[PDB]
Amino acid sequence: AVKKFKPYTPSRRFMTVADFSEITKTEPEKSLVKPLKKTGGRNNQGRITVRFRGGGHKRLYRIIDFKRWDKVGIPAKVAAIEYDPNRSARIALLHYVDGEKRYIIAPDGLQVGQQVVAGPDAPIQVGNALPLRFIPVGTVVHAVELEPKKGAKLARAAGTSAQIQGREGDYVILRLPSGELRKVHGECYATVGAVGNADHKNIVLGKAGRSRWLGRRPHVRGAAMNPVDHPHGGGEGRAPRGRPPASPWGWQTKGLKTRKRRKPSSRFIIAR
Amino acid sequence: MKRTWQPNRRKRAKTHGFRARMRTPGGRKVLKRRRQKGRWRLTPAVR
RNA sequence: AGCCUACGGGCAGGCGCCGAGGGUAGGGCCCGUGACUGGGGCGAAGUCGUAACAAGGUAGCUGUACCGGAAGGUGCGGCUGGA
RNA sequence: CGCGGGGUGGAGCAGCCUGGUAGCUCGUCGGGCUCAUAACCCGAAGGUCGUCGGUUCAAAUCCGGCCCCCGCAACCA
RNA sequence: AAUGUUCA
RNA sequence: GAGCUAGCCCUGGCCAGGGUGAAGCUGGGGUGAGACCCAGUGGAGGCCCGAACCGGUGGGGGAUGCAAACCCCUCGGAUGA
RNA sequence: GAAUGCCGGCAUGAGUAACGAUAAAGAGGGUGAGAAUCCCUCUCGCCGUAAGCCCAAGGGUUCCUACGCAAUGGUCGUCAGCGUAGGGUUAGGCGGGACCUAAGGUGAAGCCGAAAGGCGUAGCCGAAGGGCAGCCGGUUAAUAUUCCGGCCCUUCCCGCAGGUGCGAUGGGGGGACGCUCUAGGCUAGGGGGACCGGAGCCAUGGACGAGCCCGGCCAGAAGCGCAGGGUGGGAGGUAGGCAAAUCCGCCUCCCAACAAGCUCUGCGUGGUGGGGAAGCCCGUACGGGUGACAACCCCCCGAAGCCAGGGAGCCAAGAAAAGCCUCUAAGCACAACCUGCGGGAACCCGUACCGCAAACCGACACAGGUGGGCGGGUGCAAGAGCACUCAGGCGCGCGGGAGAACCCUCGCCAAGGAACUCUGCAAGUUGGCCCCGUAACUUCGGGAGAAGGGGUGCUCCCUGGGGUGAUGAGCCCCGGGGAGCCGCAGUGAACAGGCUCUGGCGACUGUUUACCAAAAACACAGCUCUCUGCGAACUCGUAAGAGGAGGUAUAGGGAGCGACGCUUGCCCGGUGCCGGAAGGUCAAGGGGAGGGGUGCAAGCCCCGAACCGAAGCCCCGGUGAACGGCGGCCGUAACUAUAACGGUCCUAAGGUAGCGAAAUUCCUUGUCGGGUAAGUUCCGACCUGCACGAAAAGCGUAACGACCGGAGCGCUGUCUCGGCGAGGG
RNA sequence: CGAUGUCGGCUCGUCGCAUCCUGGGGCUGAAGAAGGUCCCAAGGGUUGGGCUGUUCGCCCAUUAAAGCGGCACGCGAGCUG
Ligand SMILES: [Mg+2]
Ligand SMILES: [Mg+2]
Ligand SMILES: [Mg+2]
Ligand SMILES: [Mg+2]
Ligand SMILES: [Mg+2]
Ligand SMILES: [Mg+2]
Ligand SMILES: [Mg+2]
Ligand SMILES: [Mg+2]
Ligand SMILES: [Mg+2]
Ligand SMILES: [Mg+2]
Ligand SMILES: [Mg+2]
Ligand SMILES: [Mg+2]
Ligand SMILES: [Mg+2]
Ligand SMILES: [Mg+2]
Ligand SMILES: [Mg+2]
Ligand SMILES: [Mg+2]
Ligand SMILES: [Mg+2]
Ligand SMILES: [Mg+2]
Ligand SMILES: [Mg+2]
Ligand SMILES: [Mg+2]
Ligand SMILES: [Mg+2]
Ligand SMILES: [Mg+2]
Ligand SMILES: [Mg+2]
Ligand SMILES: [Mg+2]
Ligand SMILES: [Mg+2]
Ligand SMILES: [Mg+2]
Ligand SMILES: [Mg+2]
Ligand SMILES: [Mg+2]
Ligand SMILES: [Mg+2]
Ligand SMILES: [Mg+2]
Ligand SMILES: [Mg+2]
Ligand SMILES: [Mg+2]
Ligand SMILES: [Mg+2]
Ligand SMILES: [Mg+2]
Ligand SMILES: [Mg+2]
Ligand SMILES: [Mg+2]
Ligand SMILES: [Mg+2]
Ligand SMILES: [Mg+2]
Ligand SMILES: [Mg+2]
Ligand SMILES: [Mg+2]
Ligand SMILES: [Mg+2]
Ligand SMILES: [Mg+2]
Ligand SMILES: [Mg+2]
Ligand SMILES: [Mg+2]
Ligand SMILES: [Mg+2]
Ligand SMILES: [Mg+2]
Ligand SMILES: [Mg+2]
Ligand SMILES: [Mg+2]
Ligand SMILES: [Mg+2]
Ligand SMILES: [Mg+2]
Ligand SMILES: [Mg+2]
Ligand SMILES: [Mg+2]
Ligand SMILES: [Mg+2]
Ligand SMILES: [Mg+2]
Ligand SMILES: [Mg+2]
Ligand SMILES: [Mg+2]
Ligand SMILES: [Mg+2]
Ligand SMILES: [Mg+2]
Ligand SMILES: [Mg+2]
Ligand SMILES: [Mg+2]
Ligand SMILES: [Mg+2]
Ligand SMILES: [Mg+2]
Ligand SMILES: [Mg+2]
Ligand SMILES: [Mg+2]
Ligand SMILES: [Mg+2]
Ligand SMILES: [Mg+2]
Ligand SMILES: [Mg+2]
Ligand SMILES: [Mg+2]
Ligand SMILES: [Mg+2]
Ligand SMILES: [Mg+2]
Ligand SMILES: [Mg+2]
Ligand SMILES: [Mg+2]
Ligand SMILES: [Mg+2]
Ligand SMILES: [Mg+2]
Ligand SMILES: [Mg+2]
Ligand SMILES: [Mg+2]
Ligand SMILES: [Mg+2]
Ligand SMILES: [Mg+2]
Ligand SMILES: [Mg+2]
Ligand SMILES: [Mg+2]
Ligand SMILES: [Mg+2]
Ligand SMILES: [Mg+2]
Ligand SMILES: [Mg+2]
Ligand SMILES: [Mg+2]
Ligand SMILES: [Mg+2]
Ligand SMILES: [Mg+2]
Ligand SMILES: [Mg+2]
Ligand SMILES: [Mg+2]
Ligand SMILES: [Mg+2]
Ligand SMILES: [Mg+2]
Ligand SMILES: [Mg+2]
Ligand SMILES: [Mg+2]
Ligand SMILES: [Mg+2]
Ligand SMILES: [Mg+2]
Ligand SMILES: [Mg+2]
Ligand SMILES: [Mg+2]
Ligand SMILES: [Mg+2]
Ligand SMILES: [Mg+2]
Ligand SMILES: [Mg+2]
Ligand SMILES: [Mg+2]
Ligand SMILES: [Mg+2]
Ligand SMILES: [Mg+2]
Ligand SMILES: [Mg+2]
Ligand SMILES: [Mg+2]
Ligand SMILES: [Mg+2]
Ligand SMILES: [Mg+2]
Ligand SMILES: [Mg+2]
Ligand SMILES: [Mg+2]
Ligand SMILES: [Mg+2]
Ligand SMILES: [Mg+2]
Ligand SMILES: [Mg+2]
Ligand SMILES: [Mg+2]
Ligand SMILES: [Mg+2]
Ligand SMILES: [Mg+2]
Ligand SMILES: [Mg+2]
Ligand SMILES: [Mg+2]
Ligand SMILES: [Mg+2]
Ligand SMILES: [Mg+2]
Ligand SMILES: [Mg+2]
Ligand SMILES: [Mg+2]
Ligand SMILES: [Mg+2]
Ligand SMILES: [Mg+2]
Ligand SMILES: [Mg+2]
Ligand SMILES: [Mg+2]
Ligand SMILES: [Mg+2]
Ligand SMILES: [Mg+2]
Ligand SMILES: [Mg+2]
Ligand SMILES: [Mg+2]
Ligand SMILES: [Mg+2]
Ligand SMILES: [Mg+2]
Ligand SMILES: [Mg+2]
Ligand SMILES: [Mg+2]
Ligand SMILES: [Mg+2]
Ligand SMILES: [Mg+2]
Ligand SMILES: [Mg+2]
Ligand SMILES: [Mg+2]
Ligand SMILES: [Mg+2]
Ligand SMILES: [Mg+2]
Ligand SMILES: [Mg+2]
Ligand SMILES: [Mg+2]
Ligand SMILES: [Mg+2]
Ligand SMILES: [Mg+2]
Ligand SMILES: [Mg+2]
Ligand SMILES: [Mg+2]
Ligand SMILES: [Mg+2]
Ligand SMILES: [Mg+2]
Ligand SMILES: [Mg+2]
Ligand SMILES: [Mg+2]
Ligand SMILES: [Mg+2]
Ligand SMILES: [Mg+2]
Ligand SMILES: [Mg+2]
Ligand SMILES: [Mg+2]
Ligand SMILES: [Mg+2]
Ligand SMILES: [Mg+2]
Ligand SMILES: [Mg+2]
Ligand SMILES: [Mg+2]
Ligand SMILES: [Mg+2]
Ligand SMILES: [Mg+2]
Ligand SMILES: [Mg+2]
Ligand SMILES: [Mg+2]
Ligand SMILES: [Mg+2]
Ligand SMILES: [Mg+2]
Ligand SMILES: [Mg+2]
Ligand SMILES: [Mg+2]
Ligand SMILES: [Mg+2]
Ligand SMILES: [Mg+2]
Ligand SMILES: [Mg+2]
Ligand SMILES: [Mg+2]
Ligand SMILES: [Mg+2]
Ligand SMILES: [Mg+2]
Ligand SMILES: [Mg+2]
Ligand SMILES: [Mg+2]
Ligand SMILES: [Mg+2]
Ligand SMILES: [Mg+2]
Ligand SMILES: [Mg+2]
Ligand SMILES: [Mg+2]
Ligand SMILES: [Mg+2]
Ligand SMILES: [Mg+2]
Ligand SMILES: [Mg+2]
Ligand SMILES: [Mg+2]
Ligand SMILES: [Mg+2]
Ligand SMILES: [Mg+2]
Ligand SMILES: [Mg+2]
Ligand SMILES: [Mg+2]
Ligand SMILES: [Mg+2]
Ligand SMILES: [Mg+2]
Ligand SMILES: [Mg+2]
Ligand SMILES: [Mg+2]
Ligand SMILES: [Mg+2]
Ligand SMILES: [Mg+2]
Ligand SMILES: [Mg+2]
Ligand SMILES: [Mg+2]
Ligand SMILES: [Mg+2]
Repeated sequence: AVKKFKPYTPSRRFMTVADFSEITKTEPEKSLVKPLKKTGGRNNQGRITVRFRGGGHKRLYRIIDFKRWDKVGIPAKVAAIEYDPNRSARIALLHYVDGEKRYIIAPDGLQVGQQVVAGPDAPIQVGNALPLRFIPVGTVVHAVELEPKKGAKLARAAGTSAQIQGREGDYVILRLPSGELRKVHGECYATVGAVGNADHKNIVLGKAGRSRWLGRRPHVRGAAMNPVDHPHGGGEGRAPRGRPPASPWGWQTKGLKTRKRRKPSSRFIIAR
Repeated sequence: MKRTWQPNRRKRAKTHGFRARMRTPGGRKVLKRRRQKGRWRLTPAVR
């Protein structure tokens, strides 16, 4: 239900806004254990590391429950679907029968007023978390942990999802969103189902102002610089790079792989 | 137009203050040299 | 401010609305013409190739899509106006 | 004017570097196949090597001088 | 495994 | 040495006055149900004209100047990067 | 005797330029030795969303008063922001600190680093932010929300009096938050008034009249009244709020669903306190007295301000901690906490003055720059614009003459209107509001203020809506209709688009070379390639560590192209990148065939070939939205001409689509056609592209542009071709 | 080279003659007019536009003529850029 605008002014006929119908009447956030002061910054102690960062609207970091093994066997009731400006996906407010209030990365199809649980039993239903060794092979899963007892770290973006291909001893083969086949331990929890907000890929920023609102500064091309500032820079009008394309630091940016060859995690990867 | 000197008691006392000099070896050597030379004002006068 | 034959009237005259036409400006239809360009019809004996009619020597035709000096070729699907 | 590459049968290319013998394709001529042409098959002719010289016993081949053709360069104020 | 100028 | 300047961080402030009338709502129309069409309502946008404000397009003057970047006329933006 | 030598002094230009905005001065009197320049008075000119008031930064004696003018003041100066001396800045309520946290800084624990030192959860510091109890008048020459007067508050400490289990830096709530648009009632502010209060006035032809002119408020506890914000109330169970709670949270019933009720603001009213014009008389450098027993009332407009944490829409999703309430634990229930009343205690710093400027920043009394609040009245539709003008403040610290050239700024002009010139550069036309009326084209929004027009003042009469008013008079907004008057001219002055046609480039709003370039350059949404499995890739750092990111392939880094429509062809021979457990080579190392130097000797010391030896290179493949490249010579068609066609050489392949004398074309003002009287420019075509061409993108495209080129219309001193006048020199 | 500002235009001229015109003259294949060529002569005059930065040049309408050249390819302490 992607929202479109009329061409009453330029940069609007193409501007696109995501559908906010899934967001229930819960515009304000929660507290006691919820958004904390988010320290916005574009650099480390001193100089800038990640270039072209800054500006952007002010935000509050919604603390999410990535390690859902803290309340094993305890049910929960989905009471709301909120907006998180720090993530591409939607968050969900949970009210455990136990008494706590934590946010889970709202998966796709998860509606308000639904029971959810995490643990060994944990019936196979959208939103439930189980160890990978318990989930049936061929089911879509998200929020997978890399190593056990380290929190959810894989397939947690808008619309992303992983699939179980098979088991091997204490490890299970997972088809990550990038198509890479990975061996993940069986004790790593993972929330079954997709993530949702698949329309996030169809959104169109429209104008540069929307990019500035998101905190993305105008990226300057290397060819539009000087040789002191970039390897492609310099030369007379529109030089065709005159050399293999490279980054401002020298390393090439066209097919040059940069993964550490001698890595202990190499014997766990099967695909690209 | 706007010139380079825009007085500020706060900035002047924090950037050229006596405590700031003692915090770094550079400022310490600055005070050392000024003492050796016999300066009447080892640090900028701030009221 | 005039003239009158019956004058709380008329005439001449003055002002106003409309008003043919002229001017200004901008649209709509049609007609002629225009360097150049597109394909078309016709034109006894010009060049290149063989597409089709006999399984025309790759069955032919067709809608579409792409490519090719050119007929045309190929892909997808359809037809018997073929076996 | 300058720099470097080429002038070879009728057409297009080698052969030059390391001198002795000029080959490839097309084309032309004669004869085959066809009813006739093309295609194809069998034989053969065809070259003052741009020219003027000199080095050698000897020059397409090596060295000079001119006649053409091809490309590059002709900037600074 | 191509082709057969024009009219009768 | 970032009391100028460039960028970023935290915290505050400012932007007179006019227009254009997007979405959405309500009613009516339409259909088997819709799409959709009319009004009325509604006030969106790096929207429009134009002050404060931020600039610096073209001309003139200034040239041991008012000024080691100025003054006059004109000009761009002016709820947004 | 020279070095554009150094330091100092004095010459020249020279009594020349200038004397710092063209807002403006004139006169009488006084002081004084000396007044254009100091003081007073009268006339005149200027500002007035300021050139007027109030804070903040900065400045530091500049403020007041007395006595002075050698120097500072662009002249004088009796004057001063200058010298000498004296005086002057009063706080529990204003601001900051004995309160809080943010960026950030620091930093016990801890980590890192040759040393210096770097990082770092807790805590600490860290302020126009949070929290927090004062309003109105009088006084000095100089201080006031500080002193005084009135009224009203806040902390503590000690007591009594009544209640409750009190009780923590601990748990919970709360504090607490975006942008835009708005509702109801108020208040600030302002307009009017036949009502009220006033010293006075009849001028010059008329006016004793609802005549003229001035003024008709401020604050104010409880108690009221009017708006408005917050807030559901009980009974059970509970595993969570890192110990425990009656508190919070989660379930299950019963009543509210409402502001009904509790508190909490704002505003009127209120015991009472204060102020009170214009004019005249005075002596000031200025204020005093009277005016006064002042009166202190009624309408209308009305905020951007208040009730505030109000409401609604939207996406980009909008600080923390303390104060505050509540809950319980240690310990203690002789303690303690809440309320009322008494008595008592309440510190440290600033307070003068300038403060859009002569006191700050610019070496200067510099036409420059400098944050926040108030910023009135009338009219022009509106308004912080414009013109004039309250309050208030100035005439800019050299003047007096004259009426040349010439210069700046400004006005007007016969006839012609771009003939000027690189170009209509400049200047001129137009110009606001209301109503008609608007084309090709298009992304259906636009283009559109298209273009081109008409009305615009004043008077009289008739008539329709509202708002405050009781369904009414008035008062304030909006209209409509008909008669008439004047002038050359009715947004009668000031503020206020010239317009169209057609190309190049760029999609567009934006950004940049402060101090010569604002663009076709950069950026931009969007497309594509590539890398990156999370201790990610990349980046800063020797490291620790941090950013990425408290993000996870719809995410993040790099690169190119730059909306959008249609597209983006061939070559992997070379370079790069990617994939290849084969093979060649390949250093340290293993390894010892064999040899050497010394010893009488065991020995010790050297070299040292086979063979095993990674990366890398060679080798084998892929990959162009990777770096790059994408032919030559001949002949041919039944008029010529050209070549659909063929031959041959080479290459890795031999530029297709779409454009083309173009931001690209040397020859070149190529050749035709159009605009013109005439056109090296411009526009449309031809194609012979020296030397376009497909993401250093190609061909187009509505809209957009202080970009660049051409044309036309309207208009004009640009010009023929000058002339006159105004002010500043 | 411890500086001689270099194109073109505007303003201001001035000079040379081997003269565009006007004045005088001689031949002519000069009947006359109108021409051709040559000699003497500069006193004076030698237009306005379109294109281009132009000098130059090509056109438009004329003219008695629409001359050539020097003066730092005259002239920027005169201007334009
Ligand atoms: Mg809390
Ligand atoms: Mg830090
Ligand atoms: Mg630091
Ligand atoms: Mg870019
Ligand atoms: Mg550059
Ligand atoms: Mg640098
Ligand atoms: Mg650098
Ligand atoms: Mg480089
Ligand atoms: Mg450069
Ligand atoms: Mg180039
Ligand atoms: Mg380059
Ligand atoms: Mg009668
Ligand atoms: Mg056939
Ligand atoms: Mg067939
Ligand atoms: Mg066939
Ligand atoms: Mg094919
Ligand atoms: Mg088929
Ligand atoms: Mg050859
Ligand atoms: Mg050869
Ligand atoms: Mg034969
Ligand atoms: Mg040079
Ligand atoms: Mg050079
Ligand atoms: Mg044939
Ligand atoms: Mg700064
Ligand atoms: Mg700063
Ligand atoms: Mg508005
Ligand atoms: Mg509507
Ligand atoms: Mg609006
Ligand atoms: Mg705007
Ligand atoms: Mg605009
Ligand atoms: Mg504007
Ligand atoms: Mg303001
Ligand atoms: Mg500024
Ligand atoms: Mg700028
Ligand atoms: Mg300017
Ligand atoms: Mg410009
Ligand atoms: Mg200028
Ligand atoms: Mg000058
Ligand atoms: Mg404009
Ligand atoms: Mg604007
Ligand atoms: Mg000497
Ligand atoms: Mg000397
Ligand atoms: Mg000198
Ligand atoms: Mg000298
Ligand atoms: Mg002298
Ligand atoms: Mg004199
Ligand atoms: Mg002189
Ligand atoms: Mg003089
Ligand atoms: Mg003078
Ligand atoms: Mg002055
Ligand atoms: Mg006297
Ligand atoms: Mg301050
Ligand atoms: Mg101060
Ligand atoms: Mg003093
Ligand atoms: Mg004084
Ligand atoms: Mg005195
Ligand atoms: Mg003096
Ligand atoms: Mg003295
Ligand atoms: Mg003096
Ligand atoms: Mg001075
Ligand atoms: Mg005296
Ligand atoms: Mg003094
Ligand atoms: Mg104390
Ligand atoms: Mg504090
Ligand atoms: Mg604290
Ligand atoms: Mg603190
Ligand atoms: Mg901190
Ligand atoms: Mg140490
Ligand atoms: Mg540190
Ligand atoms: Mg810290
Ligand atoms: Mg403190
Ligand atoms: Mg504070
Ligand atoms: Mg505060
Ligand atoms: Mg206070
Ligand atoms: Mg005072
Ligand atoms: Mg007071
Ligand atoms: Mg008091
Ligand atoms: Mg208690
Ligand atoms: Mg307490
Ligand atoms: Mg009032
Ligand atoms: Mg009144
Ligand atoms: Mg009265
Ligand atoms: Mg009288
Ligand atoms: Mg009041
Ligand atoms: Mg309850
Ligand atoms: Mg507990
Ligand atoms: Mg209610
Ligand atoms: Mg009151
Ligand atoms: Mg009250
Ligand atoms: Mg009084
Ligand atoms: Mg008085
Ligand atoms: Mg609200
Ligand atoms: Mg909090
Ligand atoms: Mg604390
Ligand atoms: Mg409370
Ligand atoms: Mg103390
Ligand atoms: Mg004071
Ligand atoms: Mg004060
Ligand atoms: Mg101010
Ligand atoms: Mg000043
Ligand atoms: Mg100053
Ligand atoms: Mg000073
Ligand atoms: Mg000073
Ligand atoms: Mg002055
Ligand atoms: Mg100014
Ligand atoms: Mg300002
Ligand atoms: Mg106002
Ligand atoms: Mg006003
Ligand atoms: Mg009027
Ligand atoms: Mg008004
Ligand atoms: Mg107006
Ligand atoms: Mg205001
Ligand atoms: Mg004004
Ligand atoms: Mg006054
Ligand atoms: Mg005239
Ligand atoms: Mg006239
Ligand atoms: Mg005209
Ligand atoms: Mg002209
Ligand atoms: Mg013209
Ligand atoms: Mg001319
Ligand atoms: Mg021109
Ligand atoms: Mg032009
Ligand atoms: Mg102009
Ligand atoms: Mg006018
Ligand atoms: Mg238009
Ligand atoms: Mg147009
Ligand atoms: Mg329209
Ligand atoms: Mg109009
Ligand atoms: Mg009138
Ligand atoms: Mg009212
Ligand atoms: Mg009413
Ligand atoms: Mg009229
Ligand atoms: Mg106007
Ligand atoms: Mg144009
Ligand atoms: Mg062009
Ligand atoms: Mg642009
Ligand atoms: Mg384009
Ligand atoms: Mg722009
Ligand atoms: Mg610049
Ligand atoms: Mg510069
Ligand atoms: Mg400029
Ligand atoms: Mg610009
Ligand atoms: Mg695109
Ligand atoms: Mg660093
Ligand atoms: Mg490093
Ligand atoms: Mg990190
Ligand atoms: Mg992070
Ligand atoms: Mg990416
Ligand atoms: Mg990216
Ligand atoms: Mg580009
Ligand atoms: Mg299109
Ligand atoms: Mg390509
Ligand atoms: Mg290749
Ligand atoms: Mg390769
Ligand atoms: Mg290969
Ligand atoms: Mg490799
Ligand atoms: Mg070895
Ligand atoms: Mg060894
Ligand atoms: Mg190897
Ligand atoms: Mg022929
Ligand atoms: Mg061929
Ligand atoms: Mg091709
Ligand atoms: Mg062409
Ligand atoms: Mg070209
Ligand atoms: Mg023509
Ligand atoms: Mg032409
Ligand atoms: Mg053309
Ligand atoms: Mg190109
Ligand atoms: Mg390319
Ligand atoms: Mg482009
Ligand atoms: Mg194009
Ligand atoms: Mg266009
Ligand atoms: Mg522009
Ligand atoms: Mg355009
Ligand atoms: Mg003139
Ligand atoms: Mg004159
Ligand atoms: Mg004058
Ligand atoms: Mg020189
Ligand atoms: Mg010299
Ligand atoms: Mg002569
Ligand atoms: Mg003659
Ligand atoms: Mg004669
Ligand atoms: Mg004759
Ligand atoms: Mg003669
Ligand atoms: Mg020349
Ligand atoms: Mg001459
Ligand atoms: Mg010359
Ligand atoms: Mg010259
Ligand atoms: Mg000059
Ligand atoms: Mg010049
Ligand atoms: Mg000179
Ligand atoms: Mg130039
Ligand atoms: Mg210029």
